[PDB]
Amino acid sequence: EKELYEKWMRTVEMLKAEGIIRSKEVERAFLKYPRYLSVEDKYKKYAHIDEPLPIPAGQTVSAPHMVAIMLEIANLKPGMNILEVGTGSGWNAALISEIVKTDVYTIERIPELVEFAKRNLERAGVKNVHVILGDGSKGFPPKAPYDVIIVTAGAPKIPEPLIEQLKIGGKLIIPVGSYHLWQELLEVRKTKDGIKIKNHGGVAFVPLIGEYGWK
Ligand SMILES: Nc1ncnc2c1ncn2[C@@H]1O[C@H](CSCC[C@H](N)C(=O)O)[C@@H](O)[C@H]1O
Repeated sequence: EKELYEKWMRTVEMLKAEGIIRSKEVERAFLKYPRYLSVEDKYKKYAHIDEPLPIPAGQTVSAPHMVAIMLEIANLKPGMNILEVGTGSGWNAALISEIVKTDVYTIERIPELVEFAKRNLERAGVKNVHVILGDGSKGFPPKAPYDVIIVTAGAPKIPEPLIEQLKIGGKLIIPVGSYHLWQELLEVRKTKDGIKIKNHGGVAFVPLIGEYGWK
């Protein structure tokens, strides 16, 4: 337990040593919410390994380095208004909430995982993460617009609702590819001069299933 945390500190140290965690905000978030808080008991022994792990309903919690990479691209600041698409275990939303110090909205399409994530967040003492059941390829209009939208399921294209719900100046981080399971990680900046995309290399996420995702 203390032992699980000691193994996690080694993971965080490694991620910093390797240049993956590059900011004190992401380091501190990782140290506050170790991944073992977000997985079922049988997987806690591997939560410190930099690999994806199963969660219920056939989904996965992402590998620690991928979560770190996406948080560092997001360049999160206190008071930002963030939407996560694909809550899963709730781990990434917990981390986002530790950096932004305010309400975080996260949407999940599978009821079993809405419940799993809510239980994990509560047990960990988190209050500012708000998990919503629904189709996050439609975003979440009630709290739009957002500073950053972080999508943790792969889409066939950039969903227009997620561009419409970004503040000008904001960014969308999303895996896109013509395979359901194999994508390119895109950073989509809605800038005053138009959409600017930085392609951040190959990734493997579960599919984004919904009206503006995969059927
Ligand atoms: N249209 C949709 N809206 C919301 N969630 C979706 C979605 N399509 C797929 N998902 C969900 O995206 C999730 C990605 S899970 C990735 C890990 C997650 N961010 C965590 O911190 O654990 C899966 O649970 C999947 O059910």
